[PDB]
Amino acid sequence: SSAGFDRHITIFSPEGRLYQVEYAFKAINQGGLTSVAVRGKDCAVIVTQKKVPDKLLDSSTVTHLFKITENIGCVMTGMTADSRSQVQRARYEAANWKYKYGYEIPVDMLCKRIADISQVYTQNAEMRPLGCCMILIGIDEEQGPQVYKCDPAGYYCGFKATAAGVKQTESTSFLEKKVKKKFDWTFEQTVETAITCLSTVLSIDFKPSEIEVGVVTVENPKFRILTEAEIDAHLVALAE
Amino acid sequence: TTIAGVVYKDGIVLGADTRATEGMVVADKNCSKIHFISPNIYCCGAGTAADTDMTTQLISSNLELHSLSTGRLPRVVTANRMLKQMLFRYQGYIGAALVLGGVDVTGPHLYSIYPHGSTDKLPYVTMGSGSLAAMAVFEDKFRPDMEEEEAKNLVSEAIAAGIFNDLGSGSNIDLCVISKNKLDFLRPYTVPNKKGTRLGRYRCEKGTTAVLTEKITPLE
Amino acid sequence: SYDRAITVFSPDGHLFQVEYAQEAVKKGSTAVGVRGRDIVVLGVEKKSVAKLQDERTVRKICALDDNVCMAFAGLTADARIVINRARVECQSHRLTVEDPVTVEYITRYIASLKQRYTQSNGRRPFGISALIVGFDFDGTPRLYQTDPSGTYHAWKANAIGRGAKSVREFLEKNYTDEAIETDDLTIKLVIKALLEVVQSGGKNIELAVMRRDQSLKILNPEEIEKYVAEIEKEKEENE
Amino acid sequence: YDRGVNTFSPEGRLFQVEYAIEAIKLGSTAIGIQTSEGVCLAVEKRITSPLMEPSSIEKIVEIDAHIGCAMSGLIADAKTLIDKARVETQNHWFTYNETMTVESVTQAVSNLALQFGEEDSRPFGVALLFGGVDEKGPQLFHMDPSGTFVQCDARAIGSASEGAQSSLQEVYHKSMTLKEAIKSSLIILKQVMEEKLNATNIELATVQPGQNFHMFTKEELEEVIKDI
Amino acid sequence: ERGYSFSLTTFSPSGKLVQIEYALAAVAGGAPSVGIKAANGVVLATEKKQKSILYDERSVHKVEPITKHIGLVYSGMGPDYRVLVHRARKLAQQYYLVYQEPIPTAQLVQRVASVMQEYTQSGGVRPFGVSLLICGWNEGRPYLFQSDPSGAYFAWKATAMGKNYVNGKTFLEKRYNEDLELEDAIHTAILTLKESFEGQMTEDNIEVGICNEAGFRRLTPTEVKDYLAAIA
Amino acid sequence: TGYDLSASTFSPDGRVFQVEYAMKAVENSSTAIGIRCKDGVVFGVEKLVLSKLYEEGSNKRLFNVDRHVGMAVAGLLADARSLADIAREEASNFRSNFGYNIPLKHLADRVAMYVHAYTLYSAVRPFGCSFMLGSYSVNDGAQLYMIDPSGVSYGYWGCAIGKARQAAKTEIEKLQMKEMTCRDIVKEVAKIIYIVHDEVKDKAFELELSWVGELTNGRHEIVPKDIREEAEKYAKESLK
Amino acid sequence: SIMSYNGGAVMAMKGKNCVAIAADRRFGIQAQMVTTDFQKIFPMGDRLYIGLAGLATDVQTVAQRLKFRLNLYELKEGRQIKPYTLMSMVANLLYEKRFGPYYTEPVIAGLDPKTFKPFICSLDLIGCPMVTDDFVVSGTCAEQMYGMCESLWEPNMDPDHLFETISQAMLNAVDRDAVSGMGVIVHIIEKDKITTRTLKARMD
Amino acid sequence: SRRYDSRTTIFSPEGRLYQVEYAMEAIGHAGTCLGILANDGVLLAAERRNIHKLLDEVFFSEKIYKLNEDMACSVAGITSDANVLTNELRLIAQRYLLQYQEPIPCEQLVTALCDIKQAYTQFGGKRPFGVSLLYIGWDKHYGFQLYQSDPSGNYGGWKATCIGNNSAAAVSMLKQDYKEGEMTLKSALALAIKVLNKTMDVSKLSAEKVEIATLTRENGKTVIRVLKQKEVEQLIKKHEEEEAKAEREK
Repeated sequence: SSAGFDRHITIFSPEGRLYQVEYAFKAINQGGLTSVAVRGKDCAVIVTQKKVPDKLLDSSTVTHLFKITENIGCVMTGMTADSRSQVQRARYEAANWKYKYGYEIPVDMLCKRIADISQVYTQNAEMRPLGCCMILIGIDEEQGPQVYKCDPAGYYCGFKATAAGVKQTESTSFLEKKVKKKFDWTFEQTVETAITCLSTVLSIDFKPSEIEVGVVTVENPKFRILTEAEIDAHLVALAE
Repeated sequence: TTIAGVVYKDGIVLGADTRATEGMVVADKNCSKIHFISPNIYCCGAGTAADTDMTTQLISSNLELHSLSTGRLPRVVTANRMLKQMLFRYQGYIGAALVLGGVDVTGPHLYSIYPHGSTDKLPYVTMGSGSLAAMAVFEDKFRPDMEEEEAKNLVSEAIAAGIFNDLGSGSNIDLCVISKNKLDFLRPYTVPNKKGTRLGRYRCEKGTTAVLTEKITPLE
Repeated sequence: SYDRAITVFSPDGHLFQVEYAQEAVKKGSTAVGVRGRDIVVLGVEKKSVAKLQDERTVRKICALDDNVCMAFAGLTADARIVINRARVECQSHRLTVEDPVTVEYITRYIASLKQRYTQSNGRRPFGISALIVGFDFDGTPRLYQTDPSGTYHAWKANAIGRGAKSVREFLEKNYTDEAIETDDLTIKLVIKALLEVVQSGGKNIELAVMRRDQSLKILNPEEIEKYVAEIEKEKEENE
Repeated sequence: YDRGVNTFSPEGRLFQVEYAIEAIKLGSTAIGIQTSEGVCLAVEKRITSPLMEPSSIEKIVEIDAHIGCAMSGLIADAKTLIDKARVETQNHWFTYNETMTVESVTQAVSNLALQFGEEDSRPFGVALLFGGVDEKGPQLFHMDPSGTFVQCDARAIGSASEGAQSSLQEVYHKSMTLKEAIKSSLIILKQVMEEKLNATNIELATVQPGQNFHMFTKEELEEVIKDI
Repeated sequence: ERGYSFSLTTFSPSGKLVQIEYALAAVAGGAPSVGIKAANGVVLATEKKQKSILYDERSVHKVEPITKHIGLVYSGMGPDYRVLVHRARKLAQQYYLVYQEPIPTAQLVQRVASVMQEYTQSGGVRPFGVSLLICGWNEGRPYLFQSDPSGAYFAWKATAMGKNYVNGKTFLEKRYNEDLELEDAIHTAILTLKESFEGQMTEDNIEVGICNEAGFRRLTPTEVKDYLAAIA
Repeated sequence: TGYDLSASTFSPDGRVFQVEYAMKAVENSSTAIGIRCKDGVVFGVEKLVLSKLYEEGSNKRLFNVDRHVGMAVAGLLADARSLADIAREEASNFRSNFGYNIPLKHLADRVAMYVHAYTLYSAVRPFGCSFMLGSYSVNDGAQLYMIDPSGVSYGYWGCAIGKARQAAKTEIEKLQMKEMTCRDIVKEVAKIIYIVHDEVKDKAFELELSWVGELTNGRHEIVPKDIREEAEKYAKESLK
Repeated sequence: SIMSYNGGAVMAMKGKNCVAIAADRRFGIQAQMVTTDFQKIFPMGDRLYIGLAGLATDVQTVAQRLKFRLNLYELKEGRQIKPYTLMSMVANLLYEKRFGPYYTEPVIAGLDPKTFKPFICSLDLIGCPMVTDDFVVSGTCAEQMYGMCESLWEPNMDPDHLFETISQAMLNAVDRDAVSGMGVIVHIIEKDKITTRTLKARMD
Repeated sequence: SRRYDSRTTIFSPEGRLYQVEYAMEAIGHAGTCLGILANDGVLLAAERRNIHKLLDEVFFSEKIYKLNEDMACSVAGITSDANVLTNELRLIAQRYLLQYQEPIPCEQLVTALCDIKQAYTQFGGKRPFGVSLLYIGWDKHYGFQLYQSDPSGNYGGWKATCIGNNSAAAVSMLKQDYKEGEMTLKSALALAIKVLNKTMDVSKLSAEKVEIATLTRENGKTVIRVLKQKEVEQLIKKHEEEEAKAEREK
């Protein structure tokens, strides 16, 4: 099935399977980060946790969440080396978009760029395939809520309930029958299920300082980085 | 060669003539200076015809691939930025006088195209050498938020006024109407200037023309 | 461009795929030549023609100038490149220094170009060799050789190709200084050489001759039977 | 284990270059001698067949006016270095108006000796014998393929190299004259030549301030042959 | 960067390219795809089914037309599909600049397969496993074309791609005879969609584009449920 | 075999050992640390002296970028000078386009782009050098950051590198991140580094100091070791 | 101007179902006679011609470069080129150099490959397209060329009166300016068959 | 990083380029072509690869492509890899027309393509061309010119050529029926028909499964003629019918 250097580079097997980027699928589990995303009717929620080695860990560098523009923001998983560079590439694509085009970005074409970028790097195996997973939200008129996730395989897909990571198989499988059905989605309802899906694998109910939770609703379209005060207000609101 | 238009309440109405000649000699009475862009946007050419046509083909090229990739109706400012960027790189080497307007979901937009690339938004713009009397009729008789029918009368009278004034304006009248639910390109409209019948018959007959060699080349 | 090592220096004293590419010349058809003060001659065999079609275009001897004759061995592709490259050289030496090309000038070009063609990476050496036969200016003759390493050396007579030691051993009769006193003796010398070299004969034999300023001529399969008649009859005359 | 062709050795040194240093041992034998009257030299043409033409094979070349050179092992690559260095000798005559010094031929050749690299191409197996006479008198110089330069009163290359120098160490002395250097060297030359001595076997290369060039001329070497 | 660009995919002892054989294996293990050129226009169906209920057909599409009068389908991976589509949109302008007129069907296949065959001899990777189906309508007679990784393209009325491409085509050989209409082409498209079904007859499990001599028409799944509900 | 050879080629575990080989190569380096109080950031390095070896003050691992920012490196010394010089001249670009101080958080992004890109390409390799980045200003504040051969941009209030690392930074938690005054924390960290990083193995060693903060008014230089001799003025009595 | 050196006037007069084109035979320098042999109209493709007026270098340059692109077009797909694509191909090459533009006055007289529809266009050196069903002319005299078309030419004309009108057109107009003369060559093409006629002027 | 390439350019221990052998196998697999003697005309014959009857075949000639108006070429090998050389040589013959404004003698044109065919061989370890094609046409000097391309760089041109392992059995028939002028275009039609009858294993020698093309010299037309299937049907039927009259020797 392997001829020469095939095992170490990217070509197609007898079945046409890639050997290198399937290692990139297990390249996400470094650090044990789990990011879940629940997009409601008028809102979209992101939830992620962190690991703290000791008290010297800085609270300013805690945030793993990234913000594309004032309207739209991102969340990354896997090795942080590929995530910080791929986010800076999203900064370059968004700044060049507003420059030459001069209007709002659908966030769909940004995910088209990153999907082709990670694919072009998957093409030639002499540069690192960049197996980091790209997850965003979106805000656009007349389309309601927008959430898009650019996978390292080179394609972009995202919807109301979508997530990627190590333990997302369990949680999202529960979110299959849990989300719909008929269930209507408010602000505190989408954030609640964002906690319950974390309570499926973990159920630690730890203080809000550990989670990194973004949320964006459409009243003022600008996304805001959350403060632990309002999450603590939602933590006592989810305890019955 | 005169292009002008006005943006009414619910849309945009533009106009142009067909006359492109040199001097007082009558050459081409029929020329189309209104060029295609996209369903929501049209374009009016002036100055150098061939250079502005290759420019509007590149702009229609960028808007064709982008709108087809996005699947949505693009904004007028998307092509305006590339229009003002390309013409600014030449600093006015290629003479470009155009009327950039269109009606999107955001409403009507109008931008004046100059060889340097300076663009400003106005309810009405006049380009070409017939922009003097057209601006005078506009500025004097224009009131904001007119309907579509009164805008057609204003454009018809303004373009027909610049005919006699300007030297190279006349022949057929072209109408350009842009709106959200409707796109109207109406050509021709009215031909005030004509040329009368011949004074006498010089019509040729056989026997006065000497032919040296007549070659026959059957086809098929 | 393309970076890679063509061949590397082995302690055995020579490269691998270059000096072993001499076998591509060793497996080629038999080719010989003889310089002379009156007429210069050469020869080639193993044409492998179908005899039912036109073989005139597979001819193994071309001319940069009427006074310059190109005799090569090995595969045809690298030979055609040697042709066109030497045509650029003979034409550049036609433009500059209008007089025709000297043998030392064309051998230096062909040999050293192939050498610098073996030097830079991403260039595979030619799998061919060649030997020049002709007449130097002011009536002097010429013959030289070419090496895959691009070294040129002048012999008294040219014996190369398949069975180079076999034909060189047959040159024992060619070592005579009387050869050739006349053009008929020169063609009779090539007749004895072509009969001995190698598999032959009667069809695949292909050669040509040039005498002084007269341009080279390729005889039809008519006089070739005459030279083969008197050469085969000479064995009956030697009894 | 072929790695990069540029890889070092654990001893160590460049792999491919040292392999070509051993490749010098199959070349022709040439022995230079430094003498106040002039720098002589000779080489064996190594006749490969009785058909060989004598003037076609020469292992000694003339770089500058008074500067000679010799070749070893592979030829055409060195022959390119010959005339390419001559361009630098003419560029030396451009600004300096005079003949290039024999010691500066080291900087004109050995500096560019191996520039080879995979990107922006392969080393050489030829060692050069630099003869000449500069403003300070006769000078005999020798360089290796790797660019390392050393001044030698007598240097042998090719096959007989180790054997010729080992035998010539005794016969050489500071008082050696020109004619003595020629007739005492051909004793070693006739020992290191396989074929019977004739005019086509060996050639002489000499450089003198008052007699030149010279080089050497034929039919005189036969007069030295009968003086064997 | 490196910039090797060497040809490393080479001839097998039999003369073929083993890597391209792996490419056609990726096409053979591809999703079921079919299209029918009959009479007025061409119909495209294939299949798209999400890995779970979390995804919808309203946003991401497996079928994106190359032009307003020219649609396209394919088999294999989507990321490389949108790559060659991106090059197809760009190449469409290189044509339109000189012509100032729309483009014939085969005119895309000539230059796309040339760049694809160039990408074989070129370094890096190859055409991969994406086998594109090009269709369109020009000169009054529409066309349906398909190429392979090696660049070999053929013309026909209808074909099956992806998995079970031989079985579905042998079923289309007996069903398709003489000429067919757009409604009949969609009908037997439901038949070849019911071959590997799975998701036939349901509007959200398939997407139906249709080419016509008036230009290509891409209908939402709503019209897919209109014609087929009620299927056949 | 040999999945670890090329940096652009993954391994069955989902990473590249070239980064891992460079990680534990930094572990052989001596002490490289940093700590930031409210008034500044303290730096120190332990020099290992094999025999003599040479004069005092030569080729110290403590380097400098701008007046407000400096380098404390680890691992290979030459490539440390390399990335030090790259970040050294990089501040001149921000100083040329703008003319004020370069933010250290976004200055580490440049080194993140350099180190990550060198892990991307198969031709080049990853650098086996890590280092510490710290600074303080009246309009900025105290920011300490840590970059390793993997190209991770992150920081702590204090951190350590070398053989003794986690054991060296443990008791540092006694020194507060804010309430402490880094002027006195000079000798406070000096007693830790003198006791930790056991010198019984190699008896010959040396200690360097530096600082940056408000007392020098945003100036990064060496707080004098010859003045007040604060290093061993205390720590000689700390181990007994 | 450079257009006053070679000069020349290409008169393409379309008939009812057919299109005709005519040009002067004389090729020379100013008023000094050289030869009448050079024809400024060249056949391109099947059932299509092109007239050219201007610098003879650019005239033959368009002849060889259009033959380049047209051969590539016909050898790729065997379909005959449409005149609209041909005009966009001519305006493309003339626009390729904005600051380097050549000097020519291309006049294309051709038929429809699919049907009997004729075609006429006259472009400037920058490739300014003009598409009409009436007539196209490019040359020296402005008053004479279009003046004879206004005084004579009609939309619906038979080939008999088409050649007679263009005759006196090339007589009462071209003979006014001395830069063109010494005979006139006429090419009239139609779906049926191709016809070629010639004329004569003074030999002084 | 030197171990990734397979050294297709670099010489092999067998004393010759090793990839050229597998290249001759690439053309020597499924490729079926031939040539006919040229007397006041010439014709071409090949095998149609398509076994599917549902195909449109609206491209007219399948395996034969027209490089010039009066000169075309047969091709055997990978389709698109040959199609790259079709437009390439078409542009080389076009830039020659762009030079002299006059057609191109095949001699220097074939040698030019041979210099292009050696590009992949002589540098970079590139994959050599897996396509070997024929040559036909007419010139002002030698009249009808029928040439042949080889992967080794030679032009193997003959007036009777062979392509493919199955066509290697026709070489004995080519020299058994060999004559010169003599042979009419009609005689070469029955000659090549019996060539396929001996070589091709298709029962009854189906006319629609094999490609046939002709060429004529007309003033100044010199038409390269693509033929309808009607005359080929009756040709092969009349051929094997003449063979039914050739078995009367018993």
